[PDB]
Amino acid sequence: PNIESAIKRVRTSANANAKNSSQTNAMRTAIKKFEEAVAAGADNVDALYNEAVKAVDMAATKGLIHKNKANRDKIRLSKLA
Amino acid sequence: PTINQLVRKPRKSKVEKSDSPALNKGYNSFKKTQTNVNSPQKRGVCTRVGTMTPKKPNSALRKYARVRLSNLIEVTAYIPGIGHNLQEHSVVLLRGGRVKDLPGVRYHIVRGALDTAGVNDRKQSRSKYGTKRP
Amino acid sequence: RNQRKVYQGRVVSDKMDKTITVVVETKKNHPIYGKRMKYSKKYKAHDENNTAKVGDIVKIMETRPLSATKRFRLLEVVEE
Amino acid sequence: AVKIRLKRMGSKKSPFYRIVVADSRSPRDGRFIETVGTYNPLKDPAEVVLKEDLVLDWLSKGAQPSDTVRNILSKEGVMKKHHEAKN
Amino acid sequence: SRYTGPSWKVSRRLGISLSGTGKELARRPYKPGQHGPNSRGKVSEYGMQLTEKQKLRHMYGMNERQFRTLFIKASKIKEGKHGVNFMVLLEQRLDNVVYRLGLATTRRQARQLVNHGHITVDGKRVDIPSYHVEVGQVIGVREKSQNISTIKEAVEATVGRPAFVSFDTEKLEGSFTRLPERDELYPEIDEALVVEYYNQ
RNA sequence: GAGAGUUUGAUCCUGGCUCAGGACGAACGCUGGCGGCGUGCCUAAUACAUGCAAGUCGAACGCUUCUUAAGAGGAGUGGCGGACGGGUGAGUAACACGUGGGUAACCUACCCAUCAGAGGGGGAUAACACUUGGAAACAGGUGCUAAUACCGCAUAACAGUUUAUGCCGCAUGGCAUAAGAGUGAAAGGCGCUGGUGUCGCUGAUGGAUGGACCCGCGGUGCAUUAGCUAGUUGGUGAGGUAACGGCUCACCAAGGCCACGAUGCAUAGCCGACCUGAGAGGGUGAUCGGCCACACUGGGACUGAGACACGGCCCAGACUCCUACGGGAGGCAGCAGUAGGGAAUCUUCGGCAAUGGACGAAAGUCUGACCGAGCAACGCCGCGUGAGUGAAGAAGGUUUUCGGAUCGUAAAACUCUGUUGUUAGAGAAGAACAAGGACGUUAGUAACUGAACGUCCCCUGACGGUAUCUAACCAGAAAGCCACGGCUAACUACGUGCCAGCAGCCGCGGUAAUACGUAGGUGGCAAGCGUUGUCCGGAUUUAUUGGGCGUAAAGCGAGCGCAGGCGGUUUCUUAAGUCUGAUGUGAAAGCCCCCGGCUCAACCGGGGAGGGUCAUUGGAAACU
Ligand SMILES: [K+]
Ligand SMILES: [K+]
Ligand SMILES: [K+]
Ligand SMILES: [K+]
Ligand SMILES: [K+]
Ligand SMILES: [K+]
Ligand SMILES: [K+]
Ligand SMILES: [K+]
Ligand SMILES: [K+]
Ligand SMILES: [K+]
Ligand SMILES: [K+]
Ligand SMILES: [K+]
Ligand SMILES: [K+]
Ligand SMILES: [K+]
Ligand SMILES: [K+]
Ligand SMILES: [K+]
Ligand SMILES: [Mg+2]
Ligand SMILES: [Mg+2]
Ligand SMILES: [Mg+2]
Ligand SMILES: [Mg+2]
Ligand SMILES: [Mg+2]
Ligand SMILES: [Mg+2]
Ligand SMILES: [Mg+2]
Ligand SMILES: [Mg+2]
Ligand SMILES: [Mg+2]
Ligand SMILES: [Mg+2]
Ligand SMILES: [Mg+2]
Ligand SMILES: [Mg+2]
Ligand SMILES: [Mg+2]
Ligand SMILES: [Mg+2]
Repeated sequence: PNIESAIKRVRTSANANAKNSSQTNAMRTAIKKFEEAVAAGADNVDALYNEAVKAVDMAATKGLIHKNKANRDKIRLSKLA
Repeated sequence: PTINQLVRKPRKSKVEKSDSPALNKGYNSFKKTQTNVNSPQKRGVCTRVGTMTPKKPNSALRKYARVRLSNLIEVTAYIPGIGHNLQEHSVVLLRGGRVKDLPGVRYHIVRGALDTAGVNDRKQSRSKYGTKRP
Repeated sequence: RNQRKVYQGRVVSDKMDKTITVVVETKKNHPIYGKRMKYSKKYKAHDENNTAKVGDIVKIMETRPLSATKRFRLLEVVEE
Repeated sequence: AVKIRLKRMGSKKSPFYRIVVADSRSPRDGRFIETVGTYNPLKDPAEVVLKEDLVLDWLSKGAQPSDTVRNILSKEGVMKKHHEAKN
Repeated sequence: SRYTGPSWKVSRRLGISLSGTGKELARRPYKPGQHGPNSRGKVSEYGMQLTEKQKLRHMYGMNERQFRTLFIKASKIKEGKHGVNFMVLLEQRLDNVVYRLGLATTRRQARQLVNHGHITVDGKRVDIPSYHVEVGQVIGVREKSQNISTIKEAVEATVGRPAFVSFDTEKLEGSFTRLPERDELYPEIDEALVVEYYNQ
């Protein structure tokens, strides 16, 4: 980059991507754990359901996903439960 | 024709064509093709210089040059005025304009532009023939 | 409440389930000569239960895109 | 945000201005939402033509006059009307 | 550009006296040039129309471009005969107003006065000979200029003022009371031919 | 709503060709005084030296260098901006654009308004210090450090969702109320006096703004381009998106488009507008504005409210450049400028004073946007290059029928003017301001600073001593180009001899040329003139307005006929066409009409009108 602000944005955007990817993967793993528990017919399904909803809302916070996406996922998880 | 006939096949007009086609086409060296550019004049190099016989009604030795233009098209152009300094490999500028007498001359070599020297001793209509005011 | 465009037309294809093809059959003045020429626009309308058959006069109201080509919803079948 | 600002007009060395409501991102002489007045600085008492009611309505909607337009609206007394309307 | 060549030659080419004295025409009333004295063939209709157009524009000392634009304005006028309106505008031209008032003997002289700014309209300097003078506007000489022999001589010499002009000798101020009438204008000129000329 | 030349021995008709008009981002030839306003790579979306075109915030945070603890720096982190503004139009025949609708399938940082919250903790890491590698680009290691950086926990459901009611719509459904399950947030800075002002922070709603999607209709050529389509067409689910949707995927079907032109090929950014025309229309799509698309070529995503990002990142490729050969750096279609192409397009300039934009609480900093200035007669407009008197008419040129005619009142001479020019002087508006200094009124507080509003003082011009004004001097420095056989306004001499040459068409030139060259005159126009190029007109020469087909071009060799076009009389009805009213819209600028400002005009400003085979809605019923 030929501009100082451009270089600064390169660094900060890279860091933000690291953080965002980490947190989004965390949310996906929460959803994945709940879905697999539903498939397997486990006993902790309700605890995992609360965790999945909690993860999705916390992901909506921090702006990892849009609010509409968050509500769609909540509805999808609710249907699964 | 009936209105229904015209609706089914509308009127179509004749398409005109230029009297000076070589001026209408440019050339793109990279792509090695001809472009469609209307140019008032065009630069060319005299590939040949000489004189030609008019058509039957007239008799003279009309002075002409075979010129390859900057767009690689080769044409024949007339040399107006009395006496000239042109030779083959001389760089000239061409304008539109037919010569009734000559069979295949569609362009005129502008005098006073590039290697074409003005007409010696010209004193009336000096703009044409490209001579300075004495 | 704002209104969507509703058209009258004749069914010309019902070989697809949950859908019909309608034709509006308007006329337009030729720009140059002004004669009225027959002009056919056809729409793909979603049929709720494949009620309408071929060659039926029906009304269709514009809707949100229901498929790749669907943009209209059947309302009435006035002639069979 | 929405701006109330001067769109320049007239000729070289002889400026004129139209007080127009426009989005800040738009070009100065480019897209604008509406014209609400005019402003001719070349008059000894600078001449201002204003649609005071329209300007007040835009201010209520949340338009942000530029500095010069704010002075103009103050001189025309619109700003005091807007202040009282907020009350 | 402003024409400066001989005046008599132009007048006799047109076949009418531009100055109105007839002095140019009186002696040797031939078209200028060596072929003028000897008989010449009749002129075509285009030549006649061209001659009338030239008559007006040479009368008022205007160039073709300005003349053409003025004719178009006259056309825009809605009421009255088109050629008559065009001649009225030619009169309202500032140079002609000075000439009519008699502050200058000739239109060239009136034009030079306006160009050098010795004239003022409503007390304001105006250097534009082309300036359009409305009815009631007061054309006066600049105060500094009032004591110059040329304009004073012209005033005393000019004895006939058209009815539409009103002038005051001491103040040296004039104005058009009303638009000139057709007959008050030059009758020898036929405006219809000029109209058809520009119809082309 | 103008025509003219040309077929013949002559004529009428038909018919083509050519010319007289206007226009231009023009170029070229000759010539060239000034001013105002505008315009100036149309070609190579070709390659680019150099300089600049995106920074800002210390009142978010922790550091670090100096001035006698000051102010000024220096780099960090963090916030916002960088998605605007500027450039080009390559691609694109497409809901890209124009116009008119729809979204109950949508999103939206900054700006306003409402209602709530703003609690409690925690671990980091830059910077810094050393230190490894490297030629450089730059990467690492160790040990500290803060935040409005980051993460938890608490509380918030008004969000979303389900249910139950009530109301409503256009099918999916919408709105309001109630209940319910599960979960979700935050940050403090500056300043007055725990309270508090203000700027910030979080959640929800509404507004404005901006964006997104869908749809009717409109605008290129080629059929010597007729078949095209296989996620293609639809369905059922599932996933994905801000959102509907084959957007994607699995199954189920076999559908979808097309002579009302599919598909393919070629060309092209679209429009407001601009040129022409009597109009119908024809052409164009510069400058100005709107939309769209593109940023060395191709692909990709990241950050973000917003990009798949001109001056951001990753990869590939072509090219340029640096290497210590290990590896690196770059993208003017930003402003100037260079090279190249071309008939052909500008200064590597001044300023942020004005308008606008980013950041900031503000001063302020940044702004090649934008204001100006520079170059080009490139265009339009305006003014000159003097005015008055001045002879039966000077000299000289030209021409003579040798008398004389013409250049010509032209010159000379005399009398006047300074627009301009030269010289001196005097001299603007464009400036509103912000901040700051004073007060005063509102709302709020216990009170304050302070907020909003209000009134004074103070403060700033690149242009620039620029426009402009005044005064002195001088006709003195400032007119060319083309044309003169007819069309076409403009005529004679020589020289020339089918030569030299002219020419737009007819056609001129063979020894007496108004057609060639020169000369003298004359005509047109004028700081321009002419030539070429291209568009419209003339061209009724594609004829809807507005032509024809016996012999001039033109009736298929004839019939049978699908679709299509057209259709006898009449009652009733309908209202698609048709006519008419109202409403909404057809941006601004530009044409046109009124009215103003520049000494006039150009130009500028204000107010109108117009402009749709438009949408909604109300009427009429003759005709279709
Ligand atoms: K920064
Ligand atoms: K002939
Ligand atoms: K003819
Ligand atoms: K940003
Ligand atoms: K549309
Ligand atoms: K589906
Ligand atoms: K394009
Ligand atoms: K691309
Ligand atoms: K950028
Ligand atoms: K500024
Ligand atoms: K800078
Ligand atoms: K200011
Ligand atoms: K001729
Ligand atoms: K016809
Ligand atoms: K027959
Ligand atoms: K009807
Ligand atoms: Mg000639
Ligand atoms: Mg002022
Ligand atoms: Mg002029
Ligand atoms: Mg270009
Ligand atoms: Mg293109
Ligand atoms: Mg934070
Ligand atoms: Mg016509
Ligand atoms: Mg660049
Ligand atoms: Mg002067
Ligand atoms: Mg003639
Ligand atoms: Mg000759
Ligand atoms: Mg025609
Ligand atoms: Mg025959
Ligand atoms: Mg025949």
